[PDB]
Amino acid sequence: VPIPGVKQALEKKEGLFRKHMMGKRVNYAARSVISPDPNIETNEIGVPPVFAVKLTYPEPVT
Amino acid sequence: ENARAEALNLANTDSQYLTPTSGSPVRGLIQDHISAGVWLTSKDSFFTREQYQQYIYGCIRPEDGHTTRSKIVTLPPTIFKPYPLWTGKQIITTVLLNVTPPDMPGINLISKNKIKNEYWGKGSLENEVLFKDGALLCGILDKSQYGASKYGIVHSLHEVYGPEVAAKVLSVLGRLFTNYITATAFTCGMDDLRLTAEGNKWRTDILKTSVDTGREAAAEVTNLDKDTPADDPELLKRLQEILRDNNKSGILDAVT
Amino acid sequence: NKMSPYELVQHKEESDEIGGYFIVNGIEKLIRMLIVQRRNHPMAIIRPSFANRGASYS
Amino acid sequence: VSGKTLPSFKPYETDAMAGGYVKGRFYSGIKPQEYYFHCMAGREGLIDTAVKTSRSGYLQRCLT
Amino acid sequence: MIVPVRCFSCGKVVGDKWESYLNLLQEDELDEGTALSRLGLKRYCCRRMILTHVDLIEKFLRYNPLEKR
Amino acid sequence: EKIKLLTQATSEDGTSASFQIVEEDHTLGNALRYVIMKNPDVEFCGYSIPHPSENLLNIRIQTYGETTAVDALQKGLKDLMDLCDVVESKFTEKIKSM
Amino acid sequence: EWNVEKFKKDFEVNISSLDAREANFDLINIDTSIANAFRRIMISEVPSVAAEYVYFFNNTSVIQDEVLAHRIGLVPLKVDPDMLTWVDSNLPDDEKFTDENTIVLSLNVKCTRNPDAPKGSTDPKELYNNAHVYARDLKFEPQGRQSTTFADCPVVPADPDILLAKLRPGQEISLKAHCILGIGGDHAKFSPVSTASYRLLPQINILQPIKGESARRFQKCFPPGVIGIDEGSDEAYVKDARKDTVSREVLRYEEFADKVKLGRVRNHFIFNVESAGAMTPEEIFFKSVRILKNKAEYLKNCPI
Amino acid sequence: SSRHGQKGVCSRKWPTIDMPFSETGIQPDIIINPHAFPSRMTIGMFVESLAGKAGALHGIAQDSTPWIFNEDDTPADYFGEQLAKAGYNYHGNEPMYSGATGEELRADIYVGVVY
Amino acid sequence: KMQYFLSTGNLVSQSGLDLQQVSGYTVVAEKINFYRFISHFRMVHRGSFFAQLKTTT
Amino acid sequence: NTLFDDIFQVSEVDPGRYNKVCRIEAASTTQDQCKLTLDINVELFPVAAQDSLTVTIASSLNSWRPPQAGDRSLADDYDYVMYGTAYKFEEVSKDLIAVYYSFGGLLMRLEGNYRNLNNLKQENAYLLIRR
Amino acid sequence: STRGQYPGLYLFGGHSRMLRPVRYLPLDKEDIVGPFEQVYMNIAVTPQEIQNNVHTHVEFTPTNILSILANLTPFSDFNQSPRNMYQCQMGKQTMGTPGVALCHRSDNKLYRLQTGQTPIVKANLYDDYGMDNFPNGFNAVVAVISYTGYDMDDAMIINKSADERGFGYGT
RNA sequence: AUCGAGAGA
Ligand SMILES: [Zn+2]
Repeated sequence: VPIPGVKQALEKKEGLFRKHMMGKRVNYAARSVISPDPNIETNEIGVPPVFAVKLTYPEPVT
Repeated sequence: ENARAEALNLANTDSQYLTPTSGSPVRGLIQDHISAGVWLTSKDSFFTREQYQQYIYGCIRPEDGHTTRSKIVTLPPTIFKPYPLWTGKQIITTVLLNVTPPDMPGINLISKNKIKNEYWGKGSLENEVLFKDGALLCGILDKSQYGASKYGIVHSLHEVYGPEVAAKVLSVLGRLFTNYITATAFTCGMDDLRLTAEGNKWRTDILKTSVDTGREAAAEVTNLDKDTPADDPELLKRLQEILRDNNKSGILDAVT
Repeated sequence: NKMSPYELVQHKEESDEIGGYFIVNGIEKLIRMLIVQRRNHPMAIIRPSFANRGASYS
Repeated sequence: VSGKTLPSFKPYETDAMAGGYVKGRFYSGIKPQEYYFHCMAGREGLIDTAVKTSRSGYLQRCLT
Repeated sequence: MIVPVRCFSCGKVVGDKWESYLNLLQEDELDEGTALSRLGLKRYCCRRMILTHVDLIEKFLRYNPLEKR
Repeated sequence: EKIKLLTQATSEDGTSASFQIVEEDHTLGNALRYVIMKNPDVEFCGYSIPHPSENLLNIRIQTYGETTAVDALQKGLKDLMDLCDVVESKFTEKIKSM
Repeated sequence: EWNVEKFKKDFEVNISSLDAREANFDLINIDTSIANAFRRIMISEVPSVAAEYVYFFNNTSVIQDEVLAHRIGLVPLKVDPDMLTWVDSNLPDDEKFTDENTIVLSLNVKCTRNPDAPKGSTDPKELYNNAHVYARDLKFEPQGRQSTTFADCPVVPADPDILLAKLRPGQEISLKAHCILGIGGDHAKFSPVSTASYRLLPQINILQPIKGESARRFQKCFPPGVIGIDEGSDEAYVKDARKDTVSREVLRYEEFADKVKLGRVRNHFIFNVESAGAMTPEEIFFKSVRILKNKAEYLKNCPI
Repeated sequence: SSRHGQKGVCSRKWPTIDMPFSETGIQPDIIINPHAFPSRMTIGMFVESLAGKAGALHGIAQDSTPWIFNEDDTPADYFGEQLAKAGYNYHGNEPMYSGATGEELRADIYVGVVY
Repeated sequence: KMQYFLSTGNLVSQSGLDLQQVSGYTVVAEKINFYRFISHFRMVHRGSFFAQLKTTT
Repeated sequence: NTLFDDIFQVSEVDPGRYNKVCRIEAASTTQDQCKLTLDINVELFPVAAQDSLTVTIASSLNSWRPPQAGDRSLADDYDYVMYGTAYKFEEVSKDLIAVYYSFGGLLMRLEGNYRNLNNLKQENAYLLIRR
Repeated sequence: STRGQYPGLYLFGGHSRMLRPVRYLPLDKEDIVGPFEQVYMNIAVTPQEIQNNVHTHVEFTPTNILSILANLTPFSDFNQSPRNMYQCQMGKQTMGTPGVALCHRSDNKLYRLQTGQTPIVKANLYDDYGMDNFPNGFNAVVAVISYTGYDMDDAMIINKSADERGFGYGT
C-alpha cells in the first residue's frame, strides 16, 4: 500500500542493483525455439534468415 | 573484435569439452548415433566397395576442410575373395585415418563398452574395444566411446590431438551415423516388448510365490510365528497397533 | 433454461450449449468450486498453531 | 484410518498387491488398483521434480 | 469440417467420395469396410480419410447471418 | 553456371577433383555415382549433400590415372543417358507389343 | 565388366496391366539407384497443371477464403501439360500470365432457398438451390489463342464430383482461379501420381520339403494364390511370388521357421503408377525416364 | 502430441520422395523416433498404432477404454489377429524402403495409425 | 458490486466469510477447445493458501 | 611368401546372434598341439562341422586395386582370402605361442609350437582358406 | 476401534455433499455413497473379484473413477502415470474446435482446427459426451522409425506432402 | 504502473 520511497527502489531483487546493474536488457540479441540439425558443425549454430537480417555487426571499412 | 576473440577462443564450444566440476567430458552424440554405431561396428556389417566409398565421402568432405590429406585415402578390403567386402570397423578406421593429422602415429587405446560378451554369443570379445595405430581392431563403439564418457575414443583423441580434432571427430561421426541410419533405419515395435511362452511361464511361476510374502513379512514384523493365518485376531490387533504408530508402520513397509 | 437444441441453434448459441458461467464485459467467467471442511461435523484437530496461539494452549 | 489402503481391499489386508506391489507390466497393462497406486507414485515424482528444479537456487548466488 | 479433397499420405482424390460413401451406408446396408472397398479405397491411408471424416460444416451451416431465421 | 569445380579440393594433375551441382539431389546423385563406379579407372566416387535444406550436390571422383575426374564425370553422364535411352526403348516396345 | 550393351542384353520389362489411371509393370535387372530415380521423378518432377493464384471477388460462405483457395488448388485437372509453357516469375503480374501458359477457371454460385421444397424434407438439394458446390462447376474460360487450341479438349477437372463447398441461401462465392505448370517438388498439389512406388519381387526359398497336413497350413500362411501343391507329390512350391505381400506369417510358426527363408530379388522391381487424372501412367513413366535423361544431358553440356 | 504425452516440436518438413515408402506405396505423415519410447514407457501409443491400423483396414472402430483387456487377452494378440486376418503382419511391422537410396531397410518398420 | 466480484475475483467483504483467501475466486472460462472448457466445470481447488507453502502433505 | 600352412579339421560352428559371420574351432590334422579359432563370413564361404580346411598365412599375394584381366596372385589357388593385422602374441606355455590376428574386426587366434609359428611376425598378413 | 476414529453413526444430507453411484451387491441395485462412509465399506472394483462375506458393493465399471479427460485417453493402463497426467494437461492445450457458432462471438483469441477427425481408437465414453461434435485432432500414419536424424531428443518429422494437403492446418 | 489467473522448459 505505501508509496515506494527512494530506499525501496534500491532494496531487493526488483531493486535497482539486482535488476539494473547485476542484470540488464541488451541490444543485439535474439531468442527463439531450438530445433535439432545434424548437418551442421558440432561447434556451429543454425541462425534463421529472420535473425540474420536484423542482427548486425559494425565492420569498419578498409 | 575483442569480444569476438574472447568468444572464439575462451568461451567457444570445442574448448569446453570437459566440465571443470570433475574433469569429465560433457559433449558427444546421444541416441540415434549411438544405436547406429552399435549396429555399424559389429562383425555382421559388411560393405561393398561402392557402399564403403559412399559412407566415407558422406561423413568426410575434403572440400569443406574435413580432410587433412587433400585426397581421401581408403583401406584394402578385409575380404578379397569371392568378392571384396569391407567392415564397419574399417569405416571407423578410415574416418580416423582421414581426419587425424598425418605425420603422427595412430591412437593406441584399449577400453571396454557397455555391452557384455554374452550379448554376442559364446567366445565373442566385442566388449573389449581395441585400437592400434588408429585402427579399430576389436570391440564395438558405444556410448562409452563417443559421447560424454571418460577414456573413450573421443576423449583419447581430444587428449592426443587437441580439442579441434575431437570436435571434428564428433562432427564426422554425427554425419556418418546419420547417413548410415538413413539407409539401414532403426526401429522399435511391439515384438520387442514380448516374452516367449517359456519366459511368460517363468514370470508366472515366480510371481505365484508373491502371494504370501506380504503375510509372511507382516508375521515377522509383528513377532508372530510363521504359518499364521492372514486373518488371525492377534495378527489383526498387532497390525492395528502398527497402523496407529508411524515408526512401526515404517518398519513394516521396509520389511515388506 | 429449457430450450431444446433446435431452439438453441435458432437463438445463435450452440447445439449443446452448457451453463455454469457468467458473462461480464463480454468475457466469460466461472466461479471456481473450492474444497471446504465437511459441514455440521465436529472433527478433532491437532495443530501446532493451536499452541502457538497463546500460552498454556495445547 | 480404517486399515484399508483402498476401498477394494479389506481392512489390514496382508497382501503385496494391497500395499502397492504392482505385478503388472506396461506391455500387458495394470489393474485399476495398481493404476491408482502408480498414479500416486507418479504424482509424488512430479512434485519432487518441481521442487528440486529450484530448491538449490539460492546456494549458487550466495557462494558466487 | 468439409471432406478433404486429397488423401494426406498418398494423394488419391477422396473428396469426391464422401456423398457416395454416405449413400452406400444409407441405401444399402453396407458396413464401412465394404463401402470403402467398393468406393475404390485400397490403402488404409485412403480408407481413414473417408472412414473418420466428421463433416462439421453441416453443423457450421445452421448459423446463417444472411437469412431470416 | 550449374556445375562448379571446387578448386580447393582438386589435384594439380586433375586426377582427383570435387564438383558442386546446384538444384540436384539424391535422384541424380545416386544415378551418377552408380554409373561412374562402373568405370574401371576410377578409384573413389561418392555423392554428398552438405545440407538438406540447400539444393547443392557434391561429387567426388578420384581416378587411378591416364584420365581425369572431369573425363570420368563426362563418361558417367554419357552412360547414364545411354541407360535411360535403352530402358525407354524397351518400355516403348513392351507397350506396343502388350 | 559392365556396359550399356550388357545392360541392354540383360534388361527386360514385364507390363502386367495398363489402364487409364493405373499401370503395373516390372523393371528387371536394373539397379536400385536407377529405379529409385525413376520413382522420385514420377512422384515429384513430372510437370502438371493445378490452380495456383485465386482471385476472390466475394465469399460469404462458412469456408474461409484461404481454405477454399487451397481446396481448389488440390483439384486435379484433365489438362495435357504439354499444351502450355512455364510461367516466368520474374515478370510482373500484368504480363506474367499469357495466353499460352495459364488456364483461367471461374466459379460463380449463389445459394437461394427453394420455395417448392416438400414439407418435412431435410435434403439440401430439395430445400435449397446450389446447396452443394462441386468441382464440375469450375467453368473453363478460354483466353486469347487458346480458344482454338483447347477447342477439341476442354479444361475439366479429373474428378468433377469433388465437393468444393456448401452454401445456404444468401451466400455466394465468386472467384477466378489461375492454374499453371508446376512440379510435385514445389507443391504436393502438382504431383501427377496418386502414388508411384515400387517393390522388390518377393522370394520364398523352400529349404526342406513340406508334405501332407503340414503343407496345408504352409499354404495358408501366405495369400491363397502364391503357394501351391504339386499334383504328383503332395509337396509345396511357389506358383506366383508377385501375388505375395511380405507378412512373414510363416516365421511366427516354429514348424516352418526352419523350412523356408524369405528374401527378395534385388534387381526385380514391381512398379505401380496410379495417375491423378491429367495423363496416363505409361506417359508419366515415359516422361520420368526422359526427364532423367535430359537432366543428365543438361549436366553434361554444362561447362565445368 | 499424441494422446499419450508424446509431445515434440517439428524439426523439418521432410519431402515425400526422401521419406521412406512402404511396400504398399504409402509414406507416413508423422515420423516419431523409437528412442522416445524406452524412457517414457508409453506402450499405449504402440497399442494405439496397432489398433488404428487394424481399424482403418477393417473399416471398424476400436474401443480403447482402460481395463477392457487383461493378461490372458492381450491387445497385442487381439489387434495382431486382426492385422494377420487383413493380410498385414501380426506385429504391425511393414517392410519399408529408403527414400533417398532406394534399398530395403534392415528390418521391417513399425507403422500404424495414431490420433 | 456483484459484477466487480465476478470480474476481479476479489471478495470485498466488510465482515469476512468463513473462507481463507480474499482473491482469485472467479476464473475466466477459456475456450481453447471443448476439453478445456468442459474441464473448467469439473475442477475443485484447495485454495490459494497452499500455493505459497512448503509442506507437501 | 607363405608364413604358415596346415590342414585344419573344423570341429564346432555357431552363428552366435550373427547372420553373415560365424566362429569356428579348427584343430590341425598333422600337428598334435596346434589349434585355431576364426571368424569367417559364412555367406561368402559356408563351412560345416567335421570339415577340412587348408589355411595358409602369407606375407603377400605375389594401393589395392580391383582385379583386372591377366593378373596373377596367390589368392587364385584358394577360395576364401582375408587380410588383417597381428596385434598380440602370447606364451601359453613352453614351446607354445598363440598369435592373434584381426581381419577388419574378425578375430583369429592361431596357437601352436613356435617352431612353425616363428615366421608369423606382428604385421599385416593375408589369410587364405581352401576346401 | 483401538485409538482410531471417534465411533458413532453419522447420517448426512443436504448441500455440497460428494456422491458417486456404486452397485449394492444384495438385490443388485444402484447405491449412492460419500467420502465419509466410503472409507469403511468394501467396494470391489470388478465382479470377478467379489469375496464371500467381505464386499457389500461393486463398481458399475472401473472407469468411473477417472475424469472425462482421463477416460478419453486411449489405453492409459499401458502408460506411465506421469505420461497420462501430461496427456490430461496437453489435451486441453490443443488447437481443436472451440465451437460451431463462431460468427456470433467476439473472443480475444480463438484457435480452431480446420479439419478434425473422429479417432479410430476411442473410449466408449467418447460417444456418450458427444465429443464428435468437437473433433480435437486428426488421424495420422505414424512410423516408429529412426531414419531422418532430425528427430532425436523429442522432435518429430512431418511429411511435407501431407502438410501441403492441409494436414494439421488451423486458424 | 500494481495484483490475480494461467502457460512453456
Ligand atoms: Zn491415401
